[PDB]
Amino acid sequence: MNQESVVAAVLIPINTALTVGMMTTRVVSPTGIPAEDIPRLISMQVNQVVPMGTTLMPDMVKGYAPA
Repeated sequence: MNQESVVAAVLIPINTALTVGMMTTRVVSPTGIPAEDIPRLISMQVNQVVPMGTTLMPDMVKGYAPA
C-alpha cells in the first residue's frame, strides 16, 4: 500500500510549467498524484506555490486530470 506520489523535486511556484526535472517520486503521505502522472504533469502548470518536497495534488495542477 506504498505507492509513489509526485513530489516537488524543487521549489515549484504557482502557475509554473511542470517538468520531469522538477517533479519526483516518493512515498509521501498523504499519497498525492501518482508517479505515473509525472509524465502527465509535464507541460502543466501548478495552481499554487508548491515548495520542494510538497506532494503534488490533482487539485493543485491546472489543466490537469487523471488517466
